[PDB]
Amino acid sequence: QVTLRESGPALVKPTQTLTLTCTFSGFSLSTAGMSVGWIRQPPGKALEWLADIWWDDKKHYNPSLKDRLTISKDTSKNQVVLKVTNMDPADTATYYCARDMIFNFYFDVWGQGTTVTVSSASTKGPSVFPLAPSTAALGCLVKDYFPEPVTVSWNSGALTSGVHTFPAVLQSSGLYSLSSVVTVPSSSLGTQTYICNVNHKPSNTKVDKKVEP
Amino acid sequence: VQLVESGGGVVQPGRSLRLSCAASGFSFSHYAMHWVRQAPGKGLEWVAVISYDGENTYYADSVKGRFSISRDNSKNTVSLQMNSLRPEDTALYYCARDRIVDDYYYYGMDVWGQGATVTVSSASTKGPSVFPLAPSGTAALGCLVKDYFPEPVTVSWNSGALTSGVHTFPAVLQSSGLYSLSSVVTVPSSSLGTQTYICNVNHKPSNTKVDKKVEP
Amino acid sequence: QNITEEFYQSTCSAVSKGYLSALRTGWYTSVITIELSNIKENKCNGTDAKVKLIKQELDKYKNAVTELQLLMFLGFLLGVGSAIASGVAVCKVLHLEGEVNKIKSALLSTNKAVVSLSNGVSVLTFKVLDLKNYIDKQLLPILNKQSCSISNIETVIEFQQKNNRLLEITREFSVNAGVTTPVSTYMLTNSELLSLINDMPITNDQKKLMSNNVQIVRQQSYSIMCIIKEEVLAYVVQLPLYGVIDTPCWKLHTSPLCTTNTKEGSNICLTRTDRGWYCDNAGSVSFFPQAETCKVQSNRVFCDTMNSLTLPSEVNLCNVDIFNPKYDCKIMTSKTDVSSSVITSLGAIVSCYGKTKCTASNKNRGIIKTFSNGCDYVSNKGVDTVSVGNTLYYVNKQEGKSLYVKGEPIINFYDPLVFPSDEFDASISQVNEKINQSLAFIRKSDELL
Amino acid sequence: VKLIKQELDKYKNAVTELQLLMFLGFLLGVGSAIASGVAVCKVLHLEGEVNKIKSALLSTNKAVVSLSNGVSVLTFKVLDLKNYIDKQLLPILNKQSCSISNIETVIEFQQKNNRLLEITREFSVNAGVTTPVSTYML
Amino acid sequence: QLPLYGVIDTPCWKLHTSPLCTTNTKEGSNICLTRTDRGWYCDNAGSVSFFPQAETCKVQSNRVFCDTMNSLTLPSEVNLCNVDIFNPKYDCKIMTSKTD
Amino acid sequence: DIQMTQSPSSLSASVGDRVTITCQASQDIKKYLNWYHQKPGKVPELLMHDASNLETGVPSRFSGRGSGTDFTLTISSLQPEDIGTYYCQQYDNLPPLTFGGGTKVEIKRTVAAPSVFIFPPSDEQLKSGTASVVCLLNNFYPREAKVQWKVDNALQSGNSQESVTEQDSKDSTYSLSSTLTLSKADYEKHKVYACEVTHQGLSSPVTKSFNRG
Amino acid sequence: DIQMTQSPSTLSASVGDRVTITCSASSRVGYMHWYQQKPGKAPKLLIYDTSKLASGVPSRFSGSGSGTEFTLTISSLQPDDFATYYCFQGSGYPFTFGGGTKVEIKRTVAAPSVFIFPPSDEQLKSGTASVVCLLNNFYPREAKVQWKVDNALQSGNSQESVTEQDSKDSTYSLSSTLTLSKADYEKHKVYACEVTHQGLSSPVTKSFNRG
Repeated sequence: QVTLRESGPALVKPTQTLTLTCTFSGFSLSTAGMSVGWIRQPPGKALEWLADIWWDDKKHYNPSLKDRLTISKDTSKNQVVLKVTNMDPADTATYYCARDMIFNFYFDVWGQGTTVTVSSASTKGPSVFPLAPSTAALGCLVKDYFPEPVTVSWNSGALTSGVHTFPAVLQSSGLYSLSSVVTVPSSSLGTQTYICNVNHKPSNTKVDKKVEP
Repeated sequence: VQLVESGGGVVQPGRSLRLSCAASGFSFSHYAMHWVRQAPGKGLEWVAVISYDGENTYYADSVKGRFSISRDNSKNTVSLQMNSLRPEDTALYYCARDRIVDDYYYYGMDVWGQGATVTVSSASTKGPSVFPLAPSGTAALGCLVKDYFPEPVTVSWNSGALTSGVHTFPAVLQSSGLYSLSSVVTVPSSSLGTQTYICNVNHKPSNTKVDKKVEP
Repeated sequence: QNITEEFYQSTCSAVSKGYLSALRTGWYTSVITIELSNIKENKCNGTDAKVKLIKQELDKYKNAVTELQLLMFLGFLLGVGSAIASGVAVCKVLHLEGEVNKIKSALLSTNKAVVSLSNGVSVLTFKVLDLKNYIDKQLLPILNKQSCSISNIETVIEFQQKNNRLLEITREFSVNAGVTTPVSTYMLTNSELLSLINDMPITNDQKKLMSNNVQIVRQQSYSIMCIIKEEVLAYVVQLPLYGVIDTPCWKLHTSPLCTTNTKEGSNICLTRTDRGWYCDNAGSVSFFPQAETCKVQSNRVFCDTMNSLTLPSEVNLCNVDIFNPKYDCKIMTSKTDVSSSVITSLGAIVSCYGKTKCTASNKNRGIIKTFSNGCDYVSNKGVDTVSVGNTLYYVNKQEGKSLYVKGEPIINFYDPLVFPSDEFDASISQVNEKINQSLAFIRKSDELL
Repeated sequence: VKLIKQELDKYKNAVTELQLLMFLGFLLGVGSAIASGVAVCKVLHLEGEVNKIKSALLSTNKAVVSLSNGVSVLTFKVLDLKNYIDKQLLPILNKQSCSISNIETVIEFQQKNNRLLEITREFSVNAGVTTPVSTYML
Repeated sequence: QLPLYGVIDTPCWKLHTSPLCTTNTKEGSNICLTRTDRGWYCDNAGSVSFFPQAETCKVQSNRVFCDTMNSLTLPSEVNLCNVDIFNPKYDCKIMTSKTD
Repeated sequence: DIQMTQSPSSLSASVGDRVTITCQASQDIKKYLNWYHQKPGKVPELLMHDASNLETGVPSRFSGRGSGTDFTLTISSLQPEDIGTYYCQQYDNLPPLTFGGGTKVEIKRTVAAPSVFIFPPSDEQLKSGTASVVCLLNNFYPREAKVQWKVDNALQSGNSQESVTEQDSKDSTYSLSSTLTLSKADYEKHKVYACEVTHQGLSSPVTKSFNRG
Repeated sequence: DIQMTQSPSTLSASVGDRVTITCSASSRVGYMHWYQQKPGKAPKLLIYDTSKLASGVPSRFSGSGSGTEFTLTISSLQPDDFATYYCFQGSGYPFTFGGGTKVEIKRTVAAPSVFIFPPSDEQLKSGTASVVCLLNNFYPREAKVQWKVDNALQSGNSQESVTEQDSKDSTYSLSSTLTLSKADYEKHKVYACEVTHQGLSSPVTKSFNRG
């Protein structure tokens, strides 16, 4: 079966050049009719075609991000490489690599992907501010951290129902933030004590906070 | 190469019931499809046919105007709609594939589903009670399956592991209007006391499922 | 479940409207080159089986080179053209001074390049086989002079393998006076061909069309032997350019329609003569009279615009209402009451006349319908075979719905004896006037008397 | 080995091309010459119909098989490249060391493979329909 | 796809035709005449299958190979056209011209 | 509507016997006839079409003959797995396709005397106020047998039901059950229960009995 | 460059209801191609050559169309069909994708539970004040959050994150974070959150007085 796989740094600083290595098997890029293409998907946005290349070394590029694209191949290592200059955080997205054929101008086989992050921000510690109560809802807020991912458990995973961890939202400081919340019986306040523990592996920080009125 | 029916069960006379047939393993949209029915202990009766493209349909005279056959080639599905059912409609209903492709003539059937049981009746549903037929160099043992309605019941031995020497007699109608049968097995007598024999009786219409061990 | 068909009883004809067009509108000319090795002279004495075989094969190589050196109804309205006029034109240019050298120069480093020739036309060029490097560098220096001992026999196999492609090419041109069609694999391999397709300035869809149907492209292509000047063999492959794609197409089937009065002769016949393929392409309709020129791959219909007339879109009205005042529908008339059948795309039209046995049969049940003297139609679904007299027609087994359009056969409106019956490419209005003329002459000639 | 490799590419290229393919007189009327032949072809495009025929032809090279249309058809396995390639060729090409002993193996493979190549060639230049039927074909 | 030959060993005959014109001394002013039913004829079901284009028929001495799909099936009275062209039983097909 | 008549309704023959069943149509159906075999408890199997053309995998011992209105199915070497019911069906022109009434074919193993067993009612059933005594006749031929119940040596009538199986697909016998049903009160008012069997395989009637307790 | 539009951009349907997706393009094209994508997983090819079924794809799916108008149809909307669907074309460069069609399940309704959280005291010490507004267990996804401070509208100083549809009750939850400097926070008295949703007969307002 054809299988493709993406590789490339997960993080890259703005203006730097982004290099990507797509490797594959199941088919030779040298065989007549064969092609490999690059396609990207910004967060919560539609898919965008980027570039492709054929066995006869024909190259094509999308005018929108032109002239920032460079594509090349090496049938020897069964891999294709694409370069993007002058990165912008607009480009933060998940990219896929996929095969193409002249017999059929569509992408039949797809890499599981690699994603890339663009920011000057890098390592950091986050600040848990807990949302106090006053059916009852309470939650913890994780402010000012980078990068993703970060996660939340309650009581160390004893409390799971009622809980809703929110997809983190980017701020303009370039940092990430998120709030999660558990609803609970109103009568269990003051006797039942809620604890939310955040695990920030990228900066090796496990903060336990006690949530109380 | 597989056909699975569904939708069988009890329906009060005058009321309606819909059967469905799911197909797999062959080029479904290229075969005419038939329905055939068989009342317990009786012969085969052709019921209806639909052409491979669904343009033409034909029905048995005994169900004309009351039954309607249809198909969905996009879902590999055949259905049989049965309206204003009579007690004489009680039977096992088979889904079956025509043997010939893309034809407006109809021929025999070479692939048959296992069938769905449909019972049309004013009698109430009742589950069976299972009694042991105790043994006292070959011994016979068994199970008495008494007082049930409607047909059919299934009986197996050792969850299907025991099939040799098994005789499951046809149901008898009692003056009470309920059915009853017995199932008996002959096993080597040296096996009694050591090998476990338990009769598995299933009566689908009453949701009754009883496993009963038979001892000397 | 794409393609459909309609039969018109009124005009004894049928139209299939599920087709898509594939028109060749133009030509693209590419130059294929083979760098050849000149030889003079293998001089190995002593006949050793290993020596004789290489020599014999080299003799085969030289003779090929030498041979090449040595080479230097309706339808009548379509007019004539020169299929290879485009290709011959390219060949002519190649006969110029060091033009060979210009192209021989660009292809030294890569096997693919566009060279602008002095005509000014830019042409894709291909060096697919370099026997020269192998022959001049591996073979030739060992052979000269007197002692030649060739060891490792796998070498003579390699040379025969390499040389073989050249031999089939020299063979084909030899039996085709230097123009071959269709273009064989030996002349241009599939990889070479697919590579050729990608640099042609057509739509990504047009490339797509050609690549799934390479076998069709070959039949509409020409290979033209040009020159062997310098040390290079050069021939031009002429490929079709399909400027018209995905426009609705339809095929018209017709058959003789006659009255079925009981007498022996005294009958009048009628037949629509505008049969063939029709396609929408530039607001008009391209009509292909000879439907041999059109190849079918289910959804796609491949035609050559050279054998066509460009007709007004009003031509479709002849299928629905033949008496429309907007277009004079082309027909023919006859007293020839002869039974025949016409197999359509999704069925068969049966023109049954006289005492002739006309029947339709299924493979399983046998005869299922006996026709009653006239023009009828039967679907492909419930019928597998048709027999008209002693001749048996097989019916097409595709999928698709057909529609029987009932209507009184048109031939019944005319009184015999006043009917013009010897008309080959006439028309409705052209018939009416002769009847009118004959209606005037019959009607005026008694008024006076 | 390179020669075998080249021939095996030829074997494959042949395979690839096939995969890719998927006075008076005017009174006589028209018919479809291959309507009969085309009809069979169509039937063969169904599920494990191929498998049905592949089953009957494993032991003998000749058997009559009834297809789901109902038509019984004479079947012939005239060339078993599979067996030659799997039993003669494949164990030799994959000897860890790409040795090859003697040349008769490449001659033998070119000889057997040759017939398929002419057939793939004719179909290639005939859009999958040839007439007359050549010796290579039968 | 192989041919199945249902009609074998029935008598066959081939009709050759040629232009017939008056040979009056004048320059043009001549009238010509030609039988148009040239081709192969064969007995097959009490009738005669007629193959107009005899290009379509292959010959091996005794055996005449034709394809019935490119044929018309005619009544046995066609033989009268060879013996008496003015017979009341069959209207023999011809063509006329001034082309001498 | 075309009528299909099959004969006989049932027949008896020995293993290895040649067995012929007949089908008659109410009108000319040429050879548009199918044959089916239905083993007990199983779905029908198509044996042949066009009156005589066997399906692939169908044993060679089956052959069909006939045309018009009269047809025969012949088994040249009757095998144990051939039991059940055989059905003819027409598909001449228009539907309804119609089946024959079916022909049950039974296999004869030479006259065979029944093995007799008796089962007292269970203790669990006695709690219900009902006592069922079961008499089993196992693996006998021919079908004909007289089974008589005796309670305290007195012949019983009107208080028993019999059930007989279709013939077995392996050893060519029938089995028979005879059930004596009494109220708990009548059953315990007697001591000994016996079923007496008379059959062609037994020189004299065989009696099996038990005493309560 | 050609540009693709796609409708409905959002659609929801009950199991078994027919589903129709229409694609519109600025220029005529040969074929329309279709892709299925689950969240975060690489996209899969569904339909090719406008109507041809790809391998692994259910006959439940089908394609149709020509020129600039093409449609995708799911004969009977099954749970495993939950995804975003994109129209694609390789007919002319640059290649484009659909605006994108998101499918779920029609219909379901839920009114939001609304809560409000003043900034924590630990945070008020760091020099920042975050007020959080919470809408719990609602549907449809459409909901308007309006923040008021001493009755004035706030713009550009709020962020809104919403929750994944739940595998149990199929509702969404949303969070709205108003971010101010500590200074600005203590400069005002009342903080209010006004919610507008289809399940609400009249705008609900949760609020608090600072301290």
